[PDB]
Amino acid sequence: MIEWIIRRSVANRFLVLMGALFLSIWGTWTIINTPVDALPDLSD
Amino acid sequence: LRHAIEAVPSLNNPQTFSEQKLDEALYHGAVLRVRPKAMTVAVIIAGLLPILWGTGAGSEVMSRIAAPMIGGMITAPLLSLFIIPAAYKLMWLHRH
Amino acid sequence: IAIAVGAMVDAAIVMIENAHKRLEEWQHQHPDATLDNKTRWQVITDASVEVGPALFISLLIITLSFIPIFTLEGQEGRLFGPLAFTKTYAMAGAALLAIVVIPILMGYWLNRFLIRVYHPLLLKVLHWPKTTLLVAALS
Repeated sequence: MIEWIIRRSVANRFLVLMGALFLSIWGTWTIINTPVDALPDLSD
Repeated sequence: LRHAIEAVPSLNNPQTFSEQKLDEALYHGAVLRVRPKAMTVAVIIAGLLPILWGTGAGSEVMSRIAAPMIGGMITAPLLSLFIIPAAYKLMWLHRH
Repeated sequence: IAIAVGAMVDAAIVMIENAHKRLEEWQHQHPDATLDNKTRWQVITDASVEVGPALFISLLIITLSFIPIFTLEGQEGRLFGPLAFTKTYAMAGAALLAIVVIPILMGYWLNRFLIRVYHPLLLKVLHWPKTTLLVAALS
């Protein structure tokens, strides 16, 4: 299953390239605007 | 160690027995791991090592959670390169 | 995420490496001064043949053998919960990316003195291999 899926993406080649490019910037945007706190509120 | 006894040296084993031929199929599946292995353990311990030094706010809970992995990632590799092999060379003999 | 980075690189390299010795055989079986963009296209996409599933399912392992942690109830659960989440998202990320981009990125772009200290003790482990398994249980 895994091997066949490798050939799919390799075929995609370019279209995937800009997919991980635009997702990289989008991802860079989320982190810039992400809230922050010491720990994850653990109060009952 | 499986595809080593699944390549061309795996044409001699299934048909007849040859200790010094299955030993060669293991000695190559041993130098072929040397490169990927030694670096896998490296980058896993290297990228895990900074959080083992508990200085700063929060380091306390991260060092407690990295030491088991870091310390557990020295006996896991070191030993598995001798226990896994010398155990597969023993199971392959049972079914045979 | 801190622990996630330790494996996200283990996804790329273990694949890249199995492609480094695959380009060290086609170079030994064929000439040397002749290679095209397609001739280099086949040798690296053939390292995705063996270790391909080996890592996607192993990084699927790292993530799932960890799931049982989410069953932490209350204070403890709210704590290491988000740590498991981010650790899992980032693993399924560098795993689902190591099967879509990592192969392409590596195609678009003293090992001696450690091998000599290992195999003296490796051929030694093949001495009554049931003796080293006796030493193991003692560990």
